[PDB]
Amino acid sequence: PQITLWQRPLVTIKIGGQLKEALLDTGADDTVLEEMSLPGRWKPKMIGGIGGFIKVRQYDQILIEICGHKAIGTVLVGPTPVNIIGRNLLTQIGCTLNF
Amino acid sequence: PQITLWQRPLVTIKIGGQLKEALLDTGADDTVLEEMSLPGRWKPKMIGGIGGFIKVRQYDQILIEICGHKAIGTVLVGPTPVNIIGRNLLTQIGCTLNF
Ligand SMILES: COC(=O)N[C@H](C(=O)N[C@@H](Cc1ccccc1)[C@@H](O)CN(Cc1ccc(-c2ccccn2)cc1)NC(=O)[C@@H](NC(=O)OC)C(C)(C)C)C(C)(C)C
Repeated sequence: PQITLWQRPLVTIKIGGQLKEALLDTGADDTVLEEMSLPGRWKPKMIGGIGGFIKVRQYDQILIEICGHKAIGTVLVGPTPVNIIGRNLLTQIGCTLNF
Repeated sequence: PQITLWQRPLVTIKIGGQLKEALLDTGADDTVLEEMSLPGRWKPKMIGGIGGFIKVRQYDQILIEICGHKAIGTVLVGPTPVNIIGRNLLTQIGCTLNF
């Protein structure tokens, strides 16, 4: 699909058997989700944004369906104000910027 | 141009007679730049991100040339770790997301 930016580029995703809406974020190296429940193990990690740094849980090889496209990658979970789909996953679903 | 996301989508921009590199950021409602010198008046404003919030100067009707395309909009200036080109400007240069 082609998406214009007059509004937030929100997409529906399916992860850990649950449905959520997430922002397609070209300015995000990583994918960050708000507190939700995920199976398996993780490693502590910290990441930075505007405003400072937040502490997250890191989960590798996680399946995610973004607007019907599957992808497996690292997903971070924590105190983010909004669910974010980062470049690590955008590349897998063939997402591109155009102008 | 079309742009893949294997790398951070950086572009050269011309603003306030100066050259900068900036990130095309679909996850940004606003355009925010590192401390720089701009002419005119502004106002104090606050904006939020992943680690919290930063205070910035707001400038309306600022001319920016992004990868050779011209746009006039609000540009914020302050303590951001990286120059960000937000949707308020992305829409003006006809930038889309595709997959
Ligand atoms: C290498 O660092 C990163 O990749 N930081 C990524 C990040 O923060 N990206 C920012 C741009 C950025 C990159 C590198 C260093 C610092 C900042 C954006 O791509 C995505 N983003 C993600 C984001 C979106 C909403 C919010 C938010 C926060 C508090 C309250 C409401 N919304 C926070 C972060 N947006 C914002 O912070 C924007 N906020 C915004 O549009 O607010 C509506 C700004 C910019 C205009 C301030 C993540 C932490 C998400 C991975």
